[PDB]
Amino acid sequence: RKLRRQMDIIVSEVSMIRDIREREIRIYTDAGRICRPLLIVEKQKLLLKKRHIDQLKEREYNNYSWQDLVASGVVEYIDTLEEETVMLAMTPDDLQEKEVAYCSTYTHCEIHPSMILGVCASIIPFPDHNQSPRNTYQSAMGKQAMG
Amino acid sequence: DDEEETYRLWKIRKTIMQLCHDRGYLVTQDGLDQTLEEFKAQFGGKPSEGRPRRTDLTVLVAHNDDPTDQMFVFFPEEPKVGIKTIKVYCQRMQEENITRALIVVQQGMTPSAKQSLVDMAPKYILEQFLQQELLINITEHELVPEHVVMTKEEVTELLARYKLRENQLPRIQAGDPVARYFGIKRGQVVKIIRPSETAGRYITYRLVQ
Amino acid sequence: DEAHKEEWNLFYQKQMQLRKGKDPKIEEFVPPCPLKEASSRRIPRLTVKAREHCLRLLEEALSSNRLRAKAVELEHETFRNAKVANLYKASVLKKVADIHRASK
Amino acid sequence: NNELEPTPGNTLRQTFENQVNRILNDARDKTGSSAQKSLSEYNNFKSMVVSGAKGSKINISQVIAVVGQQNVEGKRIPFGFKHRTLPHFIKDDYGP
Amino acid sequence: KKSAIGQRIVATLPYIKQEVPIIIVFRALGFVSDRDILEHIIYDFEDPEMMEMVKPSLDEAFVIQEQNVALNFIGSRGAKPGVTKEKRIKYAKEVLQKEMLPHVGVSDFCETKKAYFLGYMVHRLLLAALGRRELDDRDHYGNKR
Amino acid sequence: KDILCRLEHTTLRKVTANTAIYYDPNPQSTVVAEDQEWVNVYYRISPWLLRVELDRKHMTDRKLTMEQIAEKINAGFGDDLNCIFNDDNAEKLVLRIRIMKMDDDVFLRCIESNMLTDMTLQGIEQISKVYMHLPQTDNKKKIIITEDGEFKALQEWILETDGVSLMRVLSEKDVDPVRTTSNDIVEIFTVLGIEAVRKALERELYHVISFDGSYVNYRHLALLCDTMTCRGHLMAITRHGVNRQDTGPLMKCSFEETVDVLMEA
Amino acid sequence: DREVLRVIFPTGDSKVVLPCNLLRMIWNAQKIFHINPRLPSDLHPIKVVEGVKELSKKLVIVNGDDPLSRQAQENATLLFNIHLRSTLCSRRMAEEF
Amino acid sequence: VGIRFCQECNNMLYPKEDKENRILLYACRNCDYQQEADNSCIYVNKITHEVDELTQIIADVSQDPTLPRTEDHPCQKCGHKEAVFFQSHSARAEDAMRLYYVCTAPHCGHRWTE
Amino acid sequence: KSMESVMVKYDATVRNSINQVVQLRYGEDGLAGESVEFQNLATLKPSN
RNA sequence: GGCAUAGUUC
DNA sequence: CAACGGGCGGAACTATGCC
DNA sequence: CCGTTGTT
Ligand SMILES: [Zn+2]
Ligand SMILES: [Zn+2]
Repeated sequence: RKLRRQMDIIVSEVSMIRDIREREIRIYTDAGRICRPLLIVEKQKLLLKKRHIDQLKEREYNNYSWQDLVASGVVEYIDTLEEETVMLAMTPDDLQEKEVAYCSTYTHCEIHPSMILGVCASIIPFPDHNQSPRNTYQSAMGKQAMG
Repeated sequence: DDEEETYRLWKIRKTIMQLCHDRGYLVTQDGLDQTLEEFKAQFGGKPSEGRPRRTDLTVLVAHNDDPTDQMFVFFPEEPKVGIKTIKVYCQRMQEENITRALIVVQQGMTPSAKQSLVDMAPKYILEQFLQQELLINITEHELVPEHVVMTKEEVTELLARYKLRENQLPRIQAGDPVARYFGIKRGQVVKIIRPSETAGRYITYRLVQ
Repeated sequence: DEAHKEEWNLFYQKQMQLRKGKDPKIEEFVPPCPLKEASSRRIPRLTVKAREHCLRLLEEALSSNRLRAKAVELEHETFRNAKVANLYKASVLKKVADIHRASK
Repeated sequence: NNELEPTPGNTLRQTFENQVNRILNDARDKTGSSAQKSLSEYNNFKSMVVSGAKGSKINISQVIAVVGQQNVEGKRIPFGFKHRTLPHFIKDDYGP
Repeated sequence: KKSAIGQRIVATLPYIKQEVPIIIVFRALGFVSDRDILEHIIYDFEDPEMMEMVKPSLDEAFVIQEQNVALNFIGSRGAKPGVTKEKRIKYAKEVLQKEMLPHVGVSDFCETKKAYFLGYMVHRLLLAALGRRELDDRDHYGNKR
Repeated sequence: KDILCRLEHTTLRKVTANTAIYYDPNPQSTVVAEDQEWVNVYYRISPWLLRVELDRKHMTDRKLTMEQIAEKINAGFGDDLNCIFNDDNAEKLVLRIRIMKMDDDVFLRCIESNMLTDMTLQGIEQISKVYMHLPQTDNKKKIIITEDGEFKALQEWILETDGVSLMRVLSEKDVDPVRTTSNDIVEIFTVLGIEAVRKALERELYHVISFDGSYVNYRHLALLCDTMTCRGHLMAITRHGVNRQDTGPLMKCSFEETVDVLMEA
Repeated sequence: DREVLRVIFPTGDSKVVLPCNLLRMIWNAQKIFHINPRLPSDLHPIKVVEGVKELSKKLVIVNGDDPLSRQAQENATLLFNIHLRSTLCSRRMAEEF
Repeated sequence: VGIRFCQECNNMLYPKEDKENRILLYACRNCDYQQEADNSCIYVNKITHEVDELTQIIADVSQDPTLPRTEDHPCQKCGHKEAVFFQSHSARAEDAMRLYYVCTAPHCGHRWTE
Repeated sequence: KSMESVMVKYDATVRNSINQVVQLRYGEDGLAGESVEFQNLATLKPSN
C-alpha cells in the first residue's frame, strides 16, 4: 500500500486485497475493473489538509492538480472487491469526531455521497425527497427534453 | 399389532356394508352399525392366531328386488392374488350360482390376474378393491355430492325431454372412484344432486363412458 | 428409488445367500422347568434353555425385592407378549433392572 | 447472550427476524396514526384521502412521519458485501 | 455401492467427451503416490473430515496407477477418438498441456504449478462442501469485468 | 401433538446422535467400556460391530421408545441381524448391531447407510413437515348449530403439512374423514373422483381470486370449472387439452399447433 | 325453508346474490303510495299469502309440466323463492312495512 | 479415523482382516506392507457435528478494521480490555447467533466465547 | 381459446360448438350476471 | 421493395 | 429412468445496415 | 417445464 500511494513501482490502478480469515493475498493488474476515488483516513484524521485545499483553489497558474493530489498519497482508487476490506465514513467532520463509539478504526472517507448518481440523475433537485420510481422516470425523460 | 389389525378389518367390513347398502342390497341396521367391541366379540378380538383369518368374513347378500341376484365379498388371504385364487373364487361362484362378487386385496393383483378377471366379464363380474381404498367411505366426504344411478326408463325419459343424444351429456370414467363404488358399467347414466350458491340446488347428469 | 431398491434387495438377498453356511439344516425346537408353554415353538431360535436362563433372573429379582409362581406368571406374560427372542430378552432385562431400582 | 428462545415451528434466525420486523412495523404504524390524528380540517391531503379521490393514509404517513422498512424479496435488505450491507457499517450489524 | 461411496469429485476438462475423476488427472500430471496427491490437495493433514471427504475420490484410484495408462484413459475421449493408442496418448498430453488452465502456463515444465492450482480448486470445493466458505454469487460486482 | 407425531415422516437420522464401526471380536472384553455390563449379561457370528448413539432430546421429543426402535429394526431386516440395546436409565443410550466377495466392513457401511436414510421409524412417507396452529378464520373453523338454533364458532386445532398423501391421512385413526382436504388437484381427482375435483378446483380458484379482496361473479367460476371438468378427466388448458377435444381441425390449428394438426387431419 | 337454508349455507353466511332487491322495492312502494306507518292498514294477510303463492308461479326458469321439468324449475328457483317468502311474510308485512 | 499411508508405495492403507489371530491389519493394494493399528475403529460418523469454531478461528482476525470492538470483555489470559468480536461467520452453524471473541493484544490470540 | 365458442342456446342450455351440454341452466339458475344484487336472507341466522 | 438490429412510448 | 420436442404479451413510433 | 416415445 505504501508503494502504491507513493506511485513508485505499482501504478495507482492496481488493487490489493487481503482475505484475513482465509489467508490469501490477491493482487490484480487486470483491465476492466471498475473503481472510484476515496479519501484516506490514517488514525482518525483525514490526510487531506488545508494546505492541499489552498493549493487546489489556486489551481490556475500553479500546475497543482488532481495528479499532484494523488501523488501525495491523499486520495486512492478503490475497486469493488477491495471495498470489502475497508471501513468507510460518509462525512469526515461528522463521523470522525468523538461520539458514542460505533467504529474508531475508519480506513477511508467519502468525497461527497451525492457522487453515487449518474449523469441523468444528477439534474434532479432534492432527489432524497422523492420516490425511487419517480427518480427512475426522470432519468428516463431527461434524454427526451428539447434544448 | 393385533389391535390395529382388528381395527382395519372392522373398518373394511363397515365400509363394505355401507357399499352394499348403497348398491341396493339388503343389509340390516345391526349389521351396518357394529361397534369395535361388538365385532371383537362376534368374530375374534385376536386376528393373529385367532378366529378372524381373512376368511369366514365373506359376505353373501341378496338384492332387494331379486333374492336370486346375489353378490359375494371375498377376502383373499394372499398379499398378491393369483390366477389360481381367481379360478378358485370363480369355481365357488359357479357352484353357488352367484353372478357378481367383490374382492378386497391386501396389496395388489398381478396384471395376469386382472386380465383373467376381465376376460370372464359376461360370465361373471368381479371387482378388485385395495385394502387402503376401503378404510374410508369416499361418498361421505363433503367434496363428493350425492350420486344416484338412473334406470334405463329414467335415461330414456330424460333424453326425450331434453332431446339429447348420449354423446351430448357430460361423462364420467368407469375407473372413477365413485363409479367403482357404485359398480357402474359403460352406458349407464348417473345423476348428481348438489346444493348451489346461486340457485339452491342443481341436478346434473353424467354418462359412464 | 424403486429400481435401485429392488437391485439392493436382490443384492442383499444374494450377499446373504453367499454369506450362509451352505446347508440351512432345520434343527427341531427344544423340550424342557416350571414354565408355562414349555413345548412352544412360537418364537424362532428361542429355547427352553433360554426359558430356564431367564427363570434365575426373575427368582433372584423377586428374592432380593422380598414366589416361583409369580416368577412363572412374569415369564408367561412376557412369553405371550413376545414374538422375537432379542425382544423377549429385552423385556426380561428391563423388568429385572428397573425393579432392582425399586428394590434399592 | 443466547437468552432468546425459539418459537415452535421456527428457527432462531426466523424468530429473531420476526420479532425485529414486528417491532419496526408497530413503530411505523404508531407514527402513522399520530400523523393522521394530528392533521387539520383544511388539510388538502386529508381532502384528497377522505373523499377517496387519490392517495391513502399510508401515503400521508410516509410524507409526514416515516417512510418505513425497505424489503428485498420479502426479507430485510441482504448482506451484499462480506457480512455487511454497505462499506459504511461494521460486520454483523442487525440494527434497524 | 453408490450409497456407501456418497460423494465423488470429477473434473470436466475442455475438449474431452465426458467427465474424468480427479485422481486420474493428477496421476496424468505425473504424481503417483496418494501421499503426494494429498500434499497437493489437503494442506493441513490434521483435518480428518477433509480426509474422509476425499477418501472416496481416492478409492477410484484402485485401478489406475501410472502416468501412461492415466493419459490413455484421458485421451480415450477426445473430439475424434483415435484408431491407434500413441496418437491418443499424445492428444491427452497435448490437451493437458494446452487447454487445461492456460493462465498458469503453457511451457513444458508447467506441471508442477498446474498440479498446485488444480489442488487449490479441489481444496476450495472441499471447503465449500464442508460449509466453511460462502458460495459465490454471480451478481457481485467484484466478480465482473 | 400425538397426531402431529403420527403424521410426520422420521427416519433414524432425525434421532441418531453418532455412529461408528468397530472391530471387537471379544464378547466379554469390549473395546467400548460403557456397554460392558449389559453386553456380558446378554452373552456363529462375525467379529465386526455397528455401534450407534441416539440423541436423547430427539429420542424423547417424539415420544419414541428403544424397544420400538428395536422391533422396527427387526421388522425391517429380519433375524439375520443381532440387536442389543441399553435403556434410558443410563445417560448413554447404546445400540449394538452384529451380523448373525461379501466382506464385512463394506456390508456394515451399506447396513448403516440404509438404516439411516431408509428406516422410516414413524410417520407417512412423502410428508415432510407438519405444522399445528389454531385457526383464525371463519372458513377454517368448525361452526356448529347449538340446541337453541344459533351459530356458534369453535376453535379446534388444525394441521397444515408439506407434501401430500391424502389417502393415508384420511385412513388414519382420529382424523376427520369429512373435512380433510389437500390442494393438489391431481390427488383430489385420483382419490375422490371428478365432481370432487370440480368442487375443489372452484374453491382453489375462489381462494386465489379473493386473496386480493376482489370479487368475481360465481357464474364465471362455475363455467370455467365445468369447461375444465366436462369430459370426465382433468383437461389442462394447454395444447394437450385443447387438441384432446373432438372439435374441427380449424379450431385447433389456430392454437399452439397449426401445421401438425392440419397434416394429421 | 329455514332448515333447507341451514343445510345449504353452513358457517352462517346471510349475504347472498339474487336478482330482485325486495327491500328497496318495498321502500319504493311505501314512498310511491304515501304509506303512513303510524296507522292500521287495509291489507289482509290471506291476500298476502295468496298473492305470494300466485306470484311464485309466474317466475319460470324451466318451462314444462313433466315431473322432470317441475323438479328442474323448483331447483332453479329454490333460493329466490325462499327469500321471497321470508320477505313477504304476513307478520313482517303487518308489523314492519 | 485418519488416513495412514504405506511406507513402501505411499498409498492409502485399507483395513484387512486377519482370520487367524482375530486382529485388525492395515494393508495396501500396491505392495504387501502390513501394520497393526491402535484406533481399533474403522469408521466414525457424527451427524450432530456442532463443531466449536474456537479451533477454526484464526488469531489473525484481530487486525480486521471492519470488525466491531468492545472494552467491557477483558481477556482471560492477558487482561487486555479491547477485544474484537463477531458471530459464527460460517455456514452449517444451524442459526446460533452466539458471539465469539478474539483478544486484540499482539501475540495473545486468546479466542473464547462467553 | 379454451372457452371461445361456449354459448347460451335457445334451449336455455349452455353448449359448446359440438352441442355438448355444459350447463343445463346458465349459472345454475338461468339469470344474467349484470342484473343481480347483494341481499340478505334474514331467516338463516336468528335463533328459534 | 423485403430482411435483420437498435432505441423509444403506453 | 432417459432422451426429445414445443411452448413461452399486447399495441405503437423512429433510425440504420444489407441484399 | 412438462407431455411423448425408447430403452431397459
Ligand atoms: Zn504399500
Ligand atoms: Zn489477551
